[PDB]
Amino acid sequence: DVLTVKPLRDSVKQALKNYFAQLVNDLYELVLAEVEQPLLDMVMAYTRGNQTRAALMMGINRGTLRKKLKKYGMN
Amino acid sequence: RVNSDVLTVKPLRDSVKQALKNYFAQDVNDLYELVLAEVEQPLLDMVMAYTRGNQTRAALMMGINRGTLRKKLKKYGMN
Repeated sequence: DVLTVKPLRDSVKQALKNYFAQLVNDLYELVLAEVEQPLLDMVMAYTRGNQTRAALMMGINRGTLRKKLKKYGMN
Repeated sequence: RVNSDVLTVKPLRDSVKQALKNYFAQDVNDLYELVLAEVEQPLLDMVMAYTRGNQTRAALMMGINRGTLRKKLKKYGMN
């Protein structure tokens, strides 16, 4: 509905199609990593690095936000 | 910097950024779930097609157990 570029899921679908053609046991994490890092980047940019505002926007507590940032080496 | 560059549509991450930029341009408190569902649905669809419906194969490719995959499919009425 709100995530378009048309909807995002179509870009994900096409990316997976190209990937499979180029062929694994970490596909979920592989995709999550490619989706979470940019999400964290954008939300942090939007709140100017304010973790509380970012967490609240995403609907997750600050602790989980910081865990994700750390996981991707963004701390 | 980034985990991988095998997902392209021109990295997939760029599409996510564009979708978000365009979203913000349009109060939010569920952005993570919004993005998670928009990405998990197509992933499960494509993985299941690749494994021709074999759930055990899909879970193994995805790196999760049978039950978790089961839970995800149900959530998106794909069960």
